[PDB]
Amino acid sequence: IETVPVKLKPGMDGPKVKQWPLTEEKIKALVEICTEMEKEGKISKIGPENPYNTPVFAIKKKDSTKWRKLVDFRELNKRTQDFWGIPHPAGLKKKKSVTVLDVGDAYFSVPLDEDFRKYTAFTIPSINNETPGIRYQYNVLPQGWKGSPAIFQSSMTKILEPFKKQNPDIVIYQYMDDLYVGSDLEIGQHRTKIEELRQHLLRWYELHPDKWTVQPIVLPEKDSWTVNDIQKLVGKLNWASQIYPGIKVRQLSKLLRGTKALTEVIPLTEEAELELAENREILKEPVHGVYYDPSKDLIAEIQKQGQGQWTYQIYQEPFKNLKTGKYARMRGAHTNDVKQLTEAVQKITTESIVIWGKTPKFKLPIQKETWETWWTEYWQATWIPEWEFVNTPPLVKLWYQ
Amino acid sequence: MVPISPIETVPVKLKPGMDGPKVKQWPLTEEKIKALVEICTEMEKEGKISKIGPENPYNTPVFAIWRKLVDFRELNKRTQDFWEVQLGIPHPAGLKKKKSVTVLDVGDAYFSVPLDEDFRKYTAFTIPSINNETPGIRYQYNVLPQGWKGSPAIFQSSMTKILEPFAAQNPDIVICQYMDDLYVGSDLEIGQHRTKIEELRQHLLRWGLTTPDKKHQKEPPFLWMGYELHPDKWTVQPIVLPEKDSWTVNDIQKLVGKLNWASQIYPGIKVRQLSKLLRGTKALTEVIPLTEEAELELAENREILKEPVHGVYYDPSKDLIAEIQKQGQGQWTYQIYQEPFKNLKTGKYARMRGAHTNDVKQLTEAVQKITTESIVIWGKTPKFKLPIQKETWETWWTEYWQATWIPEWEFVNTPPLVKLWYQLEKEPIVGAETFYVDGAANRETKLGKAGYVTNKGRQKVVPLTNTTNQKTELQAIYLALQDSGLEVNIVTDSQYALGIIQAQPDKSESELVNQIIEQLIKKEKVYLAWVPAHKGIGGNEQVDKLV
Ligand SMILES: Cc1c(Oc2ccccc2OCCn2ccc(=O)[nH]c2=O)cc(Cl)c2ccc(C#N)cc12
Repeated sequence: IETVPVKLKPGMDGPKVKQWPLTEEKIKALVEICTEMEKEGKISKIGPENPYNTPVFAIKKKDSTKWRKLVDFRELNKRTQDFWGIPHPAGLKKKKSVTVLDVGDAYFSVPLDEDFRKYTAFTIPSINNETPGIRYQYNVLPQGWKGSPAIFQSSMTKILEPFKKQNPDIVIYQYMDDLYVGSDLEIGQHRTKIEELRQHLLRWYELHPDKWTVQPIVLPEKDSWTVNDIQKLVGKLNWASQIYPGIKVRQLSKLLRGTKALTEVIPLTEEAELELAENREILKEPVHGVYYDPSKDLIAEIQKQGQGQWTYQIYQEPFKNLKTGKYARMRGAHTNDVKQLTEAVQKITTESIVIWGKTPKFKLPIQKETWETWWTEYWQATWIPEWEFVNTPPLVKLWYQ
Repeated sequence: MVPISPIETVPVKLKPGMDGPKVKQWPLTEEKIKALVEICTEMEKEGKISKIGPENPYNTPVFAIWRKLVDFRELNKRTQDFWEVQLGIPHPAGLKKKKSVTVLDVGDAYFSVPLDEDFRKYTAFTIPSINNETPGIRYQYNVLPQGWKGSPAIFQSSMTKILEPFAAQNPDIVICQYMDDLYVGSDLEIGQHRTKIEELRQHLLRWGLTTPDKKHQKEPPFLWMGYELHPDKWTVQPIVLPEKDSWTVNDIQKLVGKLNWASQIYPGIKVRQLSKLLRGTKALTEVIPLTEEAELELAENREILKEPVHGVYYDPSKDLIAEIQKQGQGQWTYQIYQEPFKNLKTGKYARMRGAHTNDVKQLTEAVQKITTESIVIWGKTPKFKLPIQKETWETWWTEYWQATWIPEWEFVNTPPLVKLWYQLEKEPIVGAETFYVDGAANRETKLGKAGYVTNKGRQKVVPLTNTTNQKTELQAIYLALQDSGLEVNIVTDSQYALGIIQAQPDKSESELVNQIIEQLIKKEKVYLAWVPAHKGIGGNEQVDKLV
């Protein structure tokens, strides 16, 4: 009920980001939503003296036909001053099961600092520029803004205090408009406890971290090797030698002596089997000197493996992976690569939030124009990560498959 | 007197750290002075401006051309930033056909809207007296000045605020808002329409906004922003293509622009051969000759621009269709329509600046462009008619390393059809010869060698002058393709060549790459394997090309 003064970073003006085109149904959806929000004082119409703008669009969350409004506050977020710090729960990723809740509505109670309101300006566009866009600014805490959870931290603490005092074994974390709740209960007991917590939040997405670990580099186990098999093996070992110190390939390369047909079977020498064995033992060990640095950015690379399979690696320094994985979940995106990629980015970002409490910068195996054209159609999260585009096919594709 | 409703002012500030403009007034002739005196006297009588005391330290230069002209450029540099929504203009193909349609141009647009009184002291200007023997006459603005930065935005927002309730109370009509103009449209009978227009201008008059009292000064066809709007159709204003035996860069830019403008309704317009001459720009004065390609292209452009073509208006009840054709040399043309042979509009797409490319990617990009444009104009994605087989697209997107997608579409059999020209094998070919290739060049002498050794004992090494490592690496693969059968396995250590070929181009800027493509097309099966260099991999003979 009391507004806390919020400013921007020294030497930075407010965000001025072009609104991108929207389909008619999304425009109508946003019109209804923003009209209703205007009737509730959550937003107010603004004049032309406000030069700032932040993009806005409409989505549909899981198991709901109701249109939701999402604001791309990325620019405002990076322009918003740094709010200070709660150390990330390193036990959240260690918990058996974690459930994600949407506590966004709770933000609409707390008023936003008046002098800062002009920075949250957004525009509902019109089709074919027939009329000027409908311009609004937020009066309460906007969802998607990084200042909203920071300001509501005290309130959220006071609200969750009884529940935390009740179950000291349940880890509670918060990121943006989402509340991550981890524990070691049973799925039924988990769901009932979640209903308990949500009805506790009322009067005021099953995710299992344990089923996700880090992935080792594996080598084929064959009784007979072709020239091609040994060539690929040598390529992969040579690649892995950038990561693991003791990898050697001279005894395996010794087998490729001569110009043999690729499909010709070559029996392994004892030295070759020994070398391969030592390489296996080496690969079975964790990577040397791999640490997380909270001051550095997380980088996420994704490769399309085909047939709905996708691989990914999260690192900070090259060949120093903090996490690796393989998203192969099929969910109504059998014929659409972009939908699959989008869902993959969302899942990877979610895992990244659970582990480090921040979002990685993605390198997407897709043309900028394609992604830019279609990604909002399949997006269901309230946060939005940063991304860039790789236009040259990486050779390391099949080395993660 | 009936009290005209008050228009609430917009709070305006200057840019942070700056102050109001203070510019020395220019010396004017006695005639100009008298003229400005008369004009400003009349304006002061009308209430647009007001005399101020000597206290005001700010000043803005004024000129006479009689019509007065206050140069607010410095104030424009010192005035805050405003939200301009005028970016983009209504496209005729987006307009929904209405039985009756009226155009209203507001008179004294900016002079009907009050200015923030706390800002009026920054719009001060001085009329020089005769012989400058008396203190110049001091004035300040009370309304929005013509030429000011904030005037269009404020006038626009004011007009929107005023118009909103009338539009809300009249859903059976549609009102488009554009600068000093309003465009109303309805499917009502002409009498009801004229009635509602009279009601509208009455409603505007309640706030003191004047509209054409007579029969409205503009009737169809409407000539607006290079367009011709007719009751049942739209087109562009007639084309003017200058003809001179000596062309400059600026003339090339103008010609290109005009052809581009013509292409939105005239199908088949090409501008590549004329745009290639814009390399080495920023030099507006030059004499650039024309190739036979460019001359034939421009002649073909005149051929298309020979007879008038019209586009229709949009009907939300019918489907939206976009059909694409390949034109060659990275050129694509498209038509957007609902009924056959009746285009809503047309357009073109040119491939981006790349070293390698293929038709499928270009078609994809074109599809994105048309999609975005269509979302802007009609607020929806059109159904596509594409010159590519379903199975071709299937194979492409299923085997492509990048994620890709095309919205709902169907195959239209209008050549040339986009196709996949070659497909690399996923596994080594049994019974096919194995070519281990390699190339290497000397960095200093630019002398190199490229070649292969095979499992059957076939060998070749060719010496090359003026070449690089990458070139020899490509050349080796090219040799292997040249001398091999219809099925062949190829082993290379070149991550460069492998990158290029895995990008899957059908055309390239490098002649060598294009020749490699031509070889690949003639092949039945090609398996391309990669190995690390200098790892003592037998077969991979780096020492054979380093001699
Ligand atoms: C005249 C008119 C419009 O008209 C319309 C206004 C509101 C709604 C629907 C309209 O048009 C649907 C299409 N159409 C068009 C012209 C016509 O004669 N008949 C017709 O059916 C819409 C626009 Cl952007 C205009 C922009 C500039 C000018 C000028 N000068 C006039 C315009």
